[PDB]
Amino acid sequence: FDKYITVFSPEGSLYQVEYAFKAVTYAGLLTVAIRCKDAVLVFTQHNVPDRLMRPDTITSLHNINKDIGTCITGRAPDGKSLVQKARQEASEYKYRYGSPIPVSVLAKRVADMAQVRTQHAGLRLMGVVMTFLGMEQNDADGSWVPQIYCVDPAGWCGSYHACAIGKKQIEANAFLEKKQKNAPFHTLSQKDAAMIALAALQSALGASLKATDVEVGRCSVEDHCFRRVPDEDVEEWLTALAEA
Amino acid sequence: TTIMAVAFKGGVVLAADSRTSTGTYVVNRASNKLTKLAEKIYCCRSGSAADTQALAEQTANYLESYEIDTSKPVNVTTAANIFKKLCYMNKWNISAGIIVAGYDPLNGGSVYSIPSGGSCVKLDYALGGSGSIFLYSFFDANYKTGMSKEECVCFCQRAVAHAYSRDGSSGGLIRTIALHQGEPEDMTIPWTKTPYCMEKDPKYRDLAVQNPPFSSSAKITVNQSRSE
Repeated sequence: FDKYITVFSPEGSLYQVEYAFKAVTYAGLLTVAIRCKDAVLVFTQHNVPDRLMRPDTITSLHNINKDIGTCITGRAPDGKSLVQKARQEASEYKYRYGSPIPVSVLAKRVADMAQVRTQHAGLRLMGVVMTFLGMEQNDADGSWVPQIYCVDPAGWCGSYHACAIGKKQIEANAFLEKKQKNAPFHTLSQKDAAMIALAALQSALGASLKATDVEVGRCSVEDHCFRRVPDEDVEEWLTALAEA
Repeated sequence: TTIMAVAFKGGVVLAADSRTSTGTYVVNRASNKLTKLAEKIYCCRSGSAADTQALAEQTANYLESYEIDTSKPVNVTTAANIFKKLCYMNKWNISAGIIVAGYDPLNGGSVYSIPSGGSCVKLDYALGGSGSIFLYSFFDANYKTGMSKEECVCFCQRAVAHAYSRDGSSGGLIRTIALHQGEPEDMTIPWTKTPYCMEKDPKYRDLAVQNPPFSSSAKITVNQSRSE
């Protein structure tokens, strides 16, 4: 009777939340984000199983506004619903305060949208993890710092140095843990962080990647906008890794 | 106010004076009446500043949302229609005269007038504000099609200056902006480098003879300058 709505089990656990987390792996895709010295990068799987699909229409990356990007992991159309509410939230925030929403605050508002469906009954939870990416300004010196936030179906919002989400996340997160020990991610070049992220994918998926298999987005100190990385710049990372 | 926009091949120029006034007294001598709506769409505001600031802000909010959805730069006609509708729905509650102009790849440079009452007309140039009524004849007499960007900036600066020299309600700086496939170019000309004023025009240097001396002749010559 607790397996079907937002009530506590006798061990204080919420079952619909746990199952919404399974929806996330059910979708079969892996995403890796990573924050280096001057930038934040996100590397998701671009699966086009069907030879007849228009591959530039399949995407997990979206802009929330000029300066914030997302990567959806999990049940895809639940993803796009949250992209639309995030866009609405961003737009209301800007009209009310007159400045663009910071990525930290955006993520917290989307987390609150999730939490509310964990506590009211009758609306299904969104079976996604939303990873938000963007640059945030510090109050002190006015420098811009790259962020990564993830929100999950429980309404949890946390910031990361790097994180894998999706099928085989456990194996990929361990690979990133190992490679954290050599040097902190915040001291790395874009190229050096990329080689780590791409090899996290290759380790976990058990394959070799071409540029067509991943889509990649990027925010950097140089250009604050969230933008896709063109296929050539990713071939040069994958080439650098096959070598070393 | 004196606002205007002009089309040239490839783009538009928008121009404006810099004065905000209560009627007789200038409360701001350095306003900015060229408001940004999207990367290559601007509007020129006339009328109540409170109203046109609120409608421009609102129009800009809508267009940024639309560009994220579509993932494409927005066309001028879209800006113009959104604004127009806001100007039409509120026509009884505001005092606003707007010009939307812009560059977009599909239709090049375009200019819409949206006067009081909320109509929307698509033109090759548009004039607005109190100072506009001094420029109709200027443009009829002196404006040409085919002007380059540089001719059009210069022509706009000279029109604004003609307007604001005769309109009590315009004055100050002349701001312009040029919008085309390249980067936006803004310019501000200080009143001390204005291309026209009556103070420096030689046909107004010598004073009218309103105050001739008490004389034994009906002949009129000069104003009396010193007591007898």
